[PDB]
Amino acid sequence: RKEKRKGWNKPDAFHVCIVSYQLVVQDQHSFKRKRWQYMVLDEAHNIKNFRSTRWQALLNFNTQRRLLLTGTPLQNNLAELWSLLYFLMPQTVIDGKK
Amino acid sequence: QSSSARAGLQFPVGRIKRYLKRHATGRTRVGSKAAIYLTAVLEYLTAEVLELAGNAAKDLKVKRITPRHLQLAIRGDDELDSLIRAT
Amino acid sequence: ARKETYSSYIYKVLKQTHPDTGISQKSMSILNSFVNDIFERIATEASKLAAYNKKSTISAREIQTAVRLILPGELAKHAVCEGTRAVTKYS
Amino acid sequence: KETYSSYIYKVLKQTHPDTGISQKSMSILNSFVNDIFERIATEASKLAAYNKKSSAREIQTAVRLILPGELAKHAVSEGTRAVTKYSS
Amino acid sequence: NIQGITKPAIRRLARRGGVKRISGLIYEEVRAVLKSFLESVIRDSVTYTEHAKRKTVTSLDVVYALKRQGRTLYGF
Amino acid sequence: DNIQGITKPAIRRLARRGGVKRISGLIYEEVRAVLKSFLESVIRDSVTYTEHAKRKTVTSLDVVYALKRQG
Amino acid sequence: NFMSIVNCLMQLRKVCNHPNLFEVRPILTSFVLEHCVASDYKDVERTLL
Amino acid sequence: ARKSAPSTGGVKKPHRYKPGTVALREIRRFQKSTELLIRKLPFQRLVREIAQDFKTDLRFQSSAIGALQESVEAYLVSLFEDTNLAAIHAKRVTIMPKEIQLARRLRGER
Amino acid sequence: QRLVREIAQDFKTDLRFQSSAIGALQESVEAYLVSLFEDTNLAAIHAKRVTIMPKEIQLARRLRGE
Amino acid sequence: RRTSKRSSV
Amino acid sequence: FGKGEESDGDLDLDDSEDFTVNSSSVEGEE
Amino acid sequence: EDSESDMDDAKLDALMGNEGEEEEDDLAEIDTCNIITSGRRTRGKVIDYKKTAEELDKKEEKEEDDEDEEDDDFKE
Amino acid sequence: SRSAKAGLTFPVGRVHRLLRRGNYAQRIGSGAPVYLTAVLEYLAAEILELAGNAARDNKKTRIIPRHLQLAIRNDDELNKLLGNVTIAQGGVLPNIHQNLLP
DNA sequence: CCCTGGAGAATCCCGGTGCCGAGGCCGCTCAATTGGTCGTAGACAGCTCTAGCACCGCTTAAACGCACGTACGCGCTGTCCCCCGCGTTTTAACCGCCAAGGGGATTACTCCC
Ligand SMILES: [Mg+2]
Repeated sequence: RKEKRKGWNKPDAFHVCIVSYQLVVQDQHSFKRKRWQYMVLDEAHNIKNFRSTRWQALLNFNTQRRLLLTGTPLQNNLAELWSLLYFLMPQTVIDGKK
Repeated sequence: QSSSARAGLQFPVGRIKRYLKRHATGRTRVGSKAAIYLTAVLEYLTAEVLELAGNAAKDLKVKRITPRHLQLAIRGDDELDSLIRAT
Repeated sequence: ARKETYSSYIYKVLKQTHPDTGISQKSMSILNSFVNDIFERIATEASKLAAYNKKSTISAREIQTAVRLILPGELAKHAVCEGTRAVTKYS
Repeated sequence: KETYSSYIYKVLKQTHPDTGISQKSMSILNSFVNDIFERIATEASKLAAYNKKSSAREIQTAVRLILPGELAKHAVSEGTRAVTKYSS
Repeated sequence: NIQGITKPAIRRLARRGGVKRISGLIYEEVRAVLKSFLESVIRDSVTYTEHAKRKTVTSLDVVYALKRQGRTLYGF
Repeated sequence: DNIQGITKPAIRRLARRGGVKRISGLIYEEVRAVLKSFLESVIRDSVTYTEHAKRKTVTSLDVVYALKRQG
Repeated sequence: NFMSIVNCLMQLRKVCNHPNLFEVRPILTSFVLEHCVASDYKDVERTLL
Repeated sequence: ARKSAPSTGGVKKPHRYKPGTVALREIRRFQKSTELLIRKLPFQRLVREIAQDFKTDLRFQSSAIGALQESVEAYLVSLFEDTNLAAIHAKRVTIMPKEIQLARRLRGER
Repeated sequence: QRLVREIAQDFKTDLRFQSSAIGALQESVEAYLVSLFEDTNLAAIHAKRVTIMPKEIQLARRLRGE
Repeated sequence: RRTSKRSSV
Repeated sequence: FGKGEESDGDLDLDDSEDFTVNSSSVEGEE
Repeated sequence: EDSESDMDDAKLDALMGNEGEEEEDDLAEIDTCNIITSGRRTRGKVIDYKKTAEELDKKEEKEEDDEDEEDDDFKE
Repeated sequence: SRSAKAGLTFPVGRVHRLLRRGNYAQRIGSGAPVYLTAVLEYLAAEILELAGNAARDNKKTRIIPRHLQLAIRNDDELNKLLGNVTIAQGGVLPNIHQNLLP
């Protein structure tokens, strides 16, 4: 990981970084330092509970637009769609009053 | 009767009560049963060391207990040596 | 003035144990100094332990716990044996 | 639950006001304060046990007995200042 | 558990202790003495846990045991 | 400045009665220095006890208390 | 055995496994007792002879 | 290269480092370390596995186990310093039980 | 006697020296020197050499908490 | 002892 | 946190049940 | 002077038991801890005269007779 | 309160109440309620100065406990008057021998 | 062989982003010294007391140096054991999954006002 990140900070040496669902949990310190124009969450059924550690880890990522992809949107839990809308909502800004 | 005689021992409790009241800390005080137990323990240890030193003197055919006999008894009973090194 | 110490009592204890043998001068001074040190250590430990337990109920259990925690097993156990018997005889 | 947190902050502002603190340092300094106090008091009491006794001089002489002279002179000076201020 | 402090843990503790080379027959005796020390301190801790027969052991108990054991500790 | 006046043959005899097959002058000097340091480090508490004893003459109680404090 | 969140887990293991995992039939062999009757009887006969 | 990789593998190359310099750099990096080192969960496991002998239902607290860990971790380090000084006092830069027993019999074990 | 006089009267003059706490000093220093000498001897024989060299007693006293 | 190594350090 | 000092205060027979750390369980689970 | 000391001890033997809420030991007490081995009062053992000392340290005219005479025999 | 009357920062009324509750002796002179407080403020003030310069040494505005250990371990007098206490977040001062390093 | 280039890179210190932290603000809240007395006990004279200071001065026994003379720590040497770092392999907690209790209450019921 360090060798890969060696040629990652200064130049535009890449556009897409292939990262798994669990890698971001331990590497969040290096991930959050970099602003990402776009991210995709394929198989959105992986994360469904708001109290989940992945939810807290990925909620506060700095970006502009978000998109989640799933094989099928979940049912039996309206909280799932509510949390999806929340993850498409985020209002946190620099001023903190928008 | 006297409380010391009531305990069926020799050591007097009142002296330890007086010397332990000094250790009272304001709202914290001590009881008589604690002093009685302390007197029992002190009488036990003094009887044990006296018996050991008297036997050592009898080995030396001396009718008077010698501090060298005391230290020899301490050496023989390693618990006493460990205690005296700890205290 | 007047001085207070355990001459007659320790002599009586020895007479009960070894009536023929007595106690010499510096041997008595050594015994008195050691017994005073033991008493002061037990009393200080009991006071600080009662303060640690944040309760002003100082029983024979304070002195007992002191005897356990400042003295090895043999003398402490035998002392607690004779003290238990003496206390239950008094009580 | 009278602690020394306000006093510790005051002495911080007195010595190095610009310097901040951790979240566990105050416990260390409070332990220093009270444990030094109780050990010094115990040495003073054990020293006064021999002499018949039934203040400033006792505390000062207990400080001078064991605590180093380099600190003992300052301790005596500040104690004299404190007692004079109290009498003032 | 005998193998609590494992071999790499003892090795890095020794390296933190500033030793050039650490031989392979030195950790057993060190483990024995530290187990003896741990047994002593836990015995004392359980003794003063029954000072008021408290059903829980806290930092006060262990700091008591260590402060009367001669190896004083700080940071609290 | 009598502290340097301690007779070296005293240390020579002490070493001879103590043994050792090689006792150089370095050993004598170092044992003398550590003995002087220990004597100073005990007489300091002795004289402080005398000062906090309301007395100005050395008596056995002062040294007894000093050795009890020092162990 | 109040808890039951996995009380159906052993039933599922039973259904899928078909006790070839819970307990398989072993290679049967007799007892291997080793004390022997003549363990403490050679000394007497040797002394007698 | 084990399998499909970024072109040709084997970039690790034979780059073995001789001891001494590596030992010096690792002790230098270890000395500045100030936090806990050994795993705490096996420590609490063992301390609970060696507490029921006196009595069960004793229970514990995080402050307790932390304080015992601090006591055991901050005591054997001075022992390590003493053993190392006794070792390099003699012509033995490596550690053997001789100097550790020496340290035990000069630090007053009893 | 002259050693204790020179180390006691320097800090504060007018220090009367009673016979008490004089032989006690001799006994105390004798016991201390005996203990230290035994420690140095055992440290030396640990190094497989009967001779004494300064860092031996230096380390011994360091382990004495000096 | 008035100053010793109290101010130079 | 509800300590055991109340039992000691009410009955002087046994005052050992003075301080507890998890008996109240407020200190750990409230 | 032992008579007045004994009278003072007897008088003080009753003041300390009524110094507030004591209720010592709940009128009960644990029996002999571990096992009973104190005997009647002591162990009743002696020591020998010969190299038994050299056996003892392997198992682990004081101050001259003028000072032996100097220590006066205590009289009650 | 007591601080203004004594003219001293650290409170002494609570400290004097603790001393009175201590009952270390029958004769407890109450004329100096702040003497021990005075000596402890002096000690803690010099300790704070040492810790502050140590923290400013490594561009650390906040005092790391390692800085406190360095401050209390860099002086001969401080280690002499207490040297048997193991502070949390340890780490001895760097040292090296003439034989380990060229 | 000393010296020069040639590269991995520790360290420096700066970024660069995320957060939690000392203390102020509101709330109040527990005791220190005034205010005085009760007694008490520790230093001001008084008497004394007791062996320490220093003295007397031979007299063995520390001071105290020196030649024989050899013992072994250390200088070197050879002789030679297993610490240590690169590449592998086997535990290990942790994030969830699943679903049947958890539990104070107040808000329909019915019994109290
Ligand atoms: Mg999909």
